[PDB]
Amino acid sequence: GALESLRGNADLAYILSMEPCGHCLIINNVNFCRESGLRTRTGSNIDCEKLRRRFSSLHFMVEVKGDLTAKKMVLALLELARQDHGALDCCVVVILSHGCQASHLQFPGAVYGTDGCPVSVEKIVNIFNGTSCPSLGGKPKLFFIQACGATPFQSSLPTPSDIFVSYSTFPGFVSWRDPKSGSWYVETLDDIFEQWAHSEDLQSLLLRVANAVSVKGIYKQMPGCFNFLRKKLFFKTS
Amino acid sequence: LPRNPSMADYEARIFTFGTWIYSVNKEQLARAGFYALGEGDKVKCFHCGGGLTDWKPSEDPWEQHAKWYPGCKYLLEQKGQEYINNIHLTH
Ligand SMILES: [Zn+2]
Repeated sequence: GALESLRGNADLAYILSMEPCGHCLIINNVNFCRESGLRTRTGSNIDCEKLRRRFSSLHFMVEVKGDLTAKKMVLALLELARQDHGALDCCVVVILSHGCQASHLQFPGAVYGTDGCPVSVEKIVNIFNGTSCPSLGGKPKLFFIQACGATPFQSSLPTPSDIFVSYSTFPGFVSWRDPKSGSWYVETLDDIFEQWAHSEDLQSLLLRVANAVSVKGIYKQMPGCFNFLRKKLFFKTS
Repeated sequence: LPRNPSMADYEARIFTFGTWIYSVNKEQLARAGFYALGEGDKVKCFHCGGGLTDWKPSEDPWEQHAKWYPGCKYLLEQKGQEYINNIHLTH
């Protein structure tokens, strides 16, 4: 049908046929040094488990690395970028931590390591470039960040490319009074995936999320995705 | 703070499109924060500094601006976050 020829169209959708689909790194920062003044992110462990289960079922080799300092987050990301993604179709990075603003014309935002040291989303994203990781060239590089708070030139060529960043600073909990209940944004994302990943691409999934975030409040509604994918992304469902 | 304070005003920006021979409307470009560089149909935003070239016939400067530079503050100021995200969520 109309949805079947779009999912297969190698010109319109990324081909996600390999098994496993790719790596999925989840940085889960829960405990921060007393000195930073950042509160323990209780409920993050359940957010992590939800996403870990989500991407596993989407065929990604999920690795959870918890409580990373800024430097170790970078190392862990350089490590992931340094691997051979030759037999994989996609890469996923999930960061759960406290965050802060960091201006940037394409990938604004930053996240803190357990040390309260910032790591900008730009640095995180550029770790996976076509020079340090040609292995992921032309393949979707997804970034899901929960950080609780014409053509360009110079040389004409579309860049960033095949990069998708969903950056959320929505602090709400599934149970608005219980900080241990889990992140509202994570739950909403998981929920939407469970019901629509099988038939809808990433853009549509996040549009549904944005739609939800919208009737929940909105001043934040900053999952402000930075979509630089060149094709539609349909996950490989169970 | 803008990367080019001298182009913060629409009037200064439209000025640079003196002899503009391209199909993309120069008034729209200037309103969208762009100013011509003097070579080809190349323009840059006075605030974020992002540059765009090779414009298509019926291409909207604001959409292109949001599509490529979602983090521009002038863009956010003028169009709001809902606008930017929606641009990115409906390619
Ligand atoms: Zn701009």
